[PDB]
Amino acid sequence: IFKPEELRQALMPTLEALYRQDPESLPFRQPVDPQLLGIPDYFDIVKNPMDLSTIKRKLDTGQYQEPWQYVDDVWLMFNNAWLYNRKTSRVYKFCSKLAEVFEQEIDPVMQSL
Ligand SMILES: COc1ccn2c(C(C)=O)cc(C(=O)Nc3cccc(-c4cnn(C)c4)c3F)c2c1
Repeated sequence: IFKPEELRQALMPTLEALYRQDPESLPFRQPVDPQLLGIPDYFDIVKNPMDLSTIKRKLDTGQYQEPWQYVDDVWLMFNNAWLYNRKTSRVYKFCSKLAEVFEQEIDPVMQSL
């Protein structure tokens, strides 16, 4: 049992750290519209889409009752971009940097909960 405001307080700074990354977070700030991006085969590969705005809205309303529910949403977001994008692409590289950032922020947060 974590009460919702404690979870928000502990985890929100970890989402803030990602969101503030410029230019790396930009492709992750909103859902991927595959037709407007000219990538009409996106949902045939990526089965469960996730992005920072979805993660923020769920965290804002208290949908995450356990820390693991939040960590898993963030790794789903990362894993989706690593799957669809080539290892030599701008987007792939942006993804990995964000993850490096996330791991620094998240480790101590999990160690003291
Ligand atoms: C980092 O420094 C600044 C300084 C000022 N702004 C402002 C405004 C309007 O002044 C919006 C933003 C801002 O970044 N808004 C925002 C919010 C969500 C998504 C984007 C965005 C832009 N391109 N993409 C792909 C996503 C976006 F630009 C911003 C950032």
